[PDB]
Amino acid sequence: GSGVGISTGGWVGGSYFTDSYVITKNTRQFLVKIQNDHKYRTENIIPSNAGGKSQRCVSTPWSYFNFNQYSSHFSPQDWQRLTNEYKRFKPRKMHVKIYNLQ
Amino acid sequence: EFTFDFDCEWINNERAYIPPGLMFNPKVPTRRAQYIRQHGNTASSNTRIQPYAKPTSWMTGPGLLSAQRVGPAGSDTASWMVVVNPDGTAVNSGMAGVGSGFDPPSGSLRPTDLEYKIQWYQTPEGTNSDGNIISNPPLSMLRDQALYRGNQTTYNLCSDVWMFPNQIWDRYPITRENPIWCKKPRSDKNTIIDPFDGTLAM
Amino acid sequence: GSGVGISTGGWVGGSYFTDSYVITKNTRQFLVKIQNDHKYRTENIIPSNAGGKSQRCVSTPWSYFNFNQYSSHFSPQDWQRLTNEYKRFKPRKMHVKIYNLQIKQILSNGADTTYNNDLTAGVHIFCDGEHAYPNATHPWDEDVMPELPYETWYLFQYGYIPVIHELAEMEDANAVEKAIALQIPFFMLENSDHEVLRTGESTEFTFDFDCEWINNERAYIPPGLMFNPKVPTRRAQYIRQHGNTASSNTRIQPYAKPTSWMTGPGLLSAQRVGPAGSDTASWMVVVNPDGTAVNSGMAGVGSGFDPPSGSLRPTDLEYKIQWYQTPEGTNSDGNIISNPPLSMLRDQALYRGNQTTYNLCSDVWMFPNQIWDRYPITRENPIWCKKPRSDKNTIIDPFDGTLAMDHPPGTIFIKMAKIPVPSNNNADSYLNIYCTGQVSCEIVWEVERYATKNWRPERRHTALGLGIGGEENINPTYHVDKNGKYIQPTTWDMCYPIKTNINKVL
Amino acid sequence: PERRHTALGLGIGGEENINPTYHVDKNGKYIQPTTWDMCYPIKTNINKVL
Amino acid sequence: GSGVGISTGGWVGGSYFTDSYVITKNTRQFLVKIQNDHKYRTENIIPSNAGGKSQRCVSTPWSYFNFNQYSSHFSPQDWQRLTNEYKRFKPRKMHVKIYNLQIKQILSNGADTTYNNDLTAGVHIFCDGEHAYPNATHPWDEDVMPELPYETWYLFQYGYIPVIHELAEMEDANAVEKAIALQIPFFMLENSDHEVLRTGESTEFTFDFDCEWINNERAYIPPGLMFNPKVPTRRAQYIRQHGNTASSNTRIQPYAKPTSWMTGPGLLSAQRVGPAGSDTASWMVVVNPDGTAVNSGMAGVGSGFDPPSGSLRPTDLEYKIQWYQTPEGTNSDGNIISNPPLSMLRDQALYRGNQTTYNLCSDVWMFPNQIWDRYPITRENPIWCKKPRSDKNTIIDPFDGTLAMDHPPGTIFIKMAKIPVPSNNNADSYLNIYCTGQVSCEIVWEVERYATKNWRPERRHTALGLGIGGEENINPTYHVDKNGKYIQPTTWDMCYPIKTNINKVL
Amino acid sequence: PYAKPTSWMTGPGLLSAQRVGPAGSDTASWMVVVNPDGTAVNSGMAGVGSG
Repeated sequence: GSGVGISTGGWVGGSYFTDSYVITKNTRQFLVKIQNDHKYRTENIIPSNAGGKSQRCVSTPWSYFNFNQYSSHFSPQDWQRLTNEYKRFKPRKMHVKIYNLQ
Repeated sequence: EFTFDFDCEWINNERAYIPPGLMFNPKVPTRRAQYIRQHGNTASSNTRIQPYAKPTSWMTGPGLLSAQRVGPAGSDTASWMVVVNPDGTAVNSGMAGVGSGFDPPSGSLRPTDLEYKIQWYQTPEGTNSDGNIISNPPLSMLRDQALYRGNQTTYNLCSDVWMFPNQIWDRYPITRENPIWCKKPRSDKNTIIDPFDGTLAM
Repeated sequence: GSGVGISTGGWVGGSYFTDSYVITKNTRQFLVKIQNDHKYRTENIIPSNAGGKSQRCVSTPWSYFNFNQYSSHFSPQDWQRLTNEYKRFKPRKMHVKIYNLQIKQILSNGADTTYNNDLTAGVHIFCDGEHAYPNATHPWDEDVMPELPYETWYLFQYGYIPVIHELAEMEDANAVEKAIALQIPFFMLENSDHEVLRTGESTEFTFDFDCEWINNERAYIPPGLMFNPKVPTRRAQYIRQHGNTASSNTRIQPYAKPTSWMTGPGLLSAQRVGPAGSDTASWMVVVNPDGTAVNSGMAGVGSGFDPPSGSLRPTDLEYKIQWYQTPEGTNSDGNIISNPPLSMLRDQALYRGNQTTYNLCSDVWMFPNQIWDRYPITRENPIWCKKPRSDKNTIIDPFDGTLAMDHPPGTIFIKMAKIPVPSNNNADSYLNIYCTGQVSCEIVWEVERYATKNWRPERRHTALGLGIGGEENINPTYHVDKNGKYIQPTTWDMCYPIKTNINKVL
Repeated sequence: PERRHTALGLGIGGEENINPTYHVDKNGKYIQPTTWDMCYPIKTNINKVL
Repeated sequence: GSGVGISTGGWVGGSYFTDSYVITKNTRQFLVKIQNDHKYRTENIIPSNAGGKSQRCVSTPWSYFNFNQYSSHFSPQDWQRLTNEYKRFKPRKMHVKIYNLQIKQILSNGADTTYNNDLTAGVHIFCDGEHAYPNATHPWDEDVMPELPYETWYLFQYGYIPVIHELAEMEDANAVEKAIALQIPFFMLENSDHEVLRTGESTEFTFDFDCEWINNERAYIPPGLMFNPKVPTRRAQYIRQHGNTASSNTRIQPYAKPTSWMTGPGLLSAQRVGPAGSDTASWMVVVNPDGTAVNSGMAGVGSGFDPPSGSLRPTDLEYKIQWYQTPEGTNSDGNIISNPPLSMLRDQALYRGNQTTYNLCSDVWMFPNQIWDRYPITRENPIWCKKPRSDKNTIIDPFDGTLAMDHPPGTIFIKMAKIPVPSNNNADSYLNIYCTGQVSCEIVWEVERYATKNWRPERRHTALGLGIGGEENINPTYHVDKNGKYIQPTTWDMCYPIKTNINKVL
Repeated sequence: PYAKPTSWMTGPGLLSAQRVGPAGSDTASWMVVVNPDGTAVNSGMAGVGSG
């Protein structure tokens, strides 16, 4: 069953360490609001006393998720254990869910 | 739901206890010889290289120490400015208008000044010297490097070490507050991809 | 059957040539003795008038075999045939045996010394193929296997540099040098498993090379010179106005065609420094973390990069590889200096047009479309070097012509077993013993024949380029004199360099 | 022994300066690391033989 | 094949870590010599100014191997990794080999001494796994296997105490001491079967531990402090009238909640006694049957109980375990003193309310609902002890942190075979011989990884806590100096204690 | 925010030099020569080199 009164997921969290791999799990509550009055605009950024530097950007009515940083995926406990017990690491697979929308 | 499969290069946390040039037996003699040119009154000599000094085939990694940051804090302030300026354009501003600062320039060379070190603020409310974290030497023997150019009397640091054969260095030591990856831009040609902030370019 | 009166092997020797491969076989008699009083010690090497240079090393009670050099695996006959008949070669498989071991007790009764057999004594043998310990060998060391098969081969004590000494020593209580010191590693080879052999036992080791070829190829022209001089080009050139000379835009001449290929890298800018006792090199590669005391010169924290030249022609003798042919060589007596192979990829220069003349730029860094040949190696060169483990590196081309490898042939370590003797107060006193034995090395070398459409004859290595030497100066190079002394080559061409003979069409 | 990252390298912070790094203070504010070593860099610990 | 010229084993070494278990491998070179002139003797030890203390022992012509200590099985690297990465460990299986034996004759012709081989000589080897004889080993003895693999390992003579000396000696003709003396047992190890080995022979021994875990766990709070301070309690408290202060009956405050858990046992009441030469301990455990003469002090009939403290925090240095790190340590030079692990189960006290203040009660006996942690053990601790056979006992928790067992690893006894020589009158004269050999010990250690929901980083053992030492004071702990001397840890934290690192939620 | 440091850099190239000599020569800002040691080489670098 699914509907208004049924939740679409649950909270995941914590890390799991093995010899070959580590799994980090993180859940956040996010907020999305109307950006830019629902329209695309191309505006100039002209700073004062910037050494002549200027940018032109297109502002969209869109926002985005950014997962790029280690602090967000590792607790200080997990980072300590990672850098103390392992000689190398790389990311392998990433899975993202968006659910329980209001 | 979304899935993504990384195809990546490893991130190594490894300390080098000695440099690559220091690996040899100090007590074994070498058959290499060295010629020292006549310097002033000191006579010319041709002699066997000492056992405790053995010439190395490995060299300092690249980095640019020559330049300095420019202008007020509100500008794009970097020792090295990467510009794209086609011929014929008006370009009435400074080079920061047509260009993007290349920071940090240092590479594996030890930063001479604080201008060359990666530093960030730990919270969005950080300002000035309150709340900033400055990179320090990991005390790995691949991470702080210099070339000195013999002038026949002393040695002098050469600030610009370009890419050269047989260079060996370690990638930037990354803390928990570093970004994990970066976007490698699409282009015909590129050199070895080693972002100086330690991110994995993909 | 096996026991005291049964030999564990036999003498192998000689070379075998085919089209695809060459097999060299060599056997030596070696001697192992007690090193360092059976103990590990960490001592300082502080030279006088060394320019502040100092080392700290850990001396182990271990000695090792070093097979790295060509002279040890090839006779001058075999090296000549190799470099005359083959356009490239690399090592493929290496097999080492240690056998026919004799452990003897040394009895000193006085000025006289006698030698008995300890039949129950044993010898420790360890091969490090994983490179778990510090590497024992460095290119151009005196510690290599002997060239002539009938000389005794005396192994050298093993030792390593645990730290940069200048950064470890703690002066006026430096906090970062304190941290460097606390991290200084310490390696005992007893920390692993190894064989212990008595006189009837033997051991064997195999290693498979994965290598890049060593090419002996002469370029008769540079890469920029390949084009037809009589065909016109459609390229145009603009010459800026210089003084009174007017500006011109004109078609490039057919005999001068611009090239897309460029001089290889090299650093000619610097000069050697300081007295001979220092580390004297035009370029010094240092590691000096921030905060350290470093009261000496840069030679203390750094290692000299020699030769700097690369494929650029050496401007001075300081930039040329030179060695001594015997351990007794000193000054200019017995030294061999590299010379140009007369290949057109090996002597290179960039000149920078100033709008009037051209001027040599000494520092040629790495640049796109650079093309060069690797250093021409003689029979007296080391074969390989250890490529250090690191995140990033550029193109690996050691300027001494060695083959850099992540996993070279593992070093075989050998040690006399400590035989302690009783004492009233337990004290360190041991039985004085040594081992002599036979060690064989068979390397399989993969080779390739050459074929050419060249009409004319090509340069080859001949015995008529050799010199005369010895006691009475009646005997030639690579021969023995009246006293049994082996006449050494006195010039670089007498060592038969590669890339002097077989032409290639670029 | 080799260098490892320990909590004894962390600092004290917060409102009353009784609480350590990576913890919350009286007001619920999270105490941030004030130095680069408190961020536990890689390549500071595990030795390698070149 | 086997014989004089064939070795019976090889050198094993190093550690291997997994999630479930760790394997340590160690090999030593040992020396066995003739002890006690090949005879059993019963001698008195009567010290001067010893407080009347005296022992009687039987010295055997036997020596033994002692494997009991952690430093001998773990390198400082391996111990660090053990205590950083694992929350508990125990020994599982132990395997011992004795091999590569060399028996040599000692020839003294004068000031000089020479050594030959006796190939037909042999060595006696006996393992007592049934504990049929008196135990050879005691915790904290100098007789343990060496720490560094390349040191010679000199075995110690075996001997045992047959009786309490003060109760055996018969003075003014005591009838009950007469009966104690007639019952004094006498043990010869020749009373059983054992192997005799020549130089080509070897032996092996296995032992399976059945043990309780050794936990390295830090308690961040005491067991009495676990509750919610903001939740009110329904418990009430009555305070008696004290002087002018009126009596009150009131609800217990939410931040103070009474605990059902109590301080572990320990005895702080007493003090050490007498000169250093005596048996000096705050608590003396004596056995003195009725009727005995006992003319000395209680140290003569008794054994000191040290440390008394238990989990109670030591009030004075007298109550702390301290040892010397080398056999050459004396006075305050080279001694290491235990420190608090900063676990909240290890430093405990009871205070007795007198209705005005609280006062420490020094003697905390065993009581229901007591909870404490076992003594934090460093790498320099003995691993196990012998639990004596008895009808009844209380909870077995040796205050030095050793694992008490009914059947520890059996002691391996070793002896030189007596080779008698002829004489005109039959007299006791023998051939002077000794044996050196190699002994390996492989212990399998069962381990367990930790997992935590703690957010923050936890304490770990780092090399940055180590000190600098040696001849020139440039070298760190656990390293060798200029002279080959091994730099010892100077503090208790440098020995990496357990229960300092990994937190646990009570 | 409008100036963010980049990890990417200008490609290689050599702008330093200038062309040399009359149009009939090999005229290029950079001359790539091969000149072994001992040779006579009485001309300019264009004789032993390619632009």
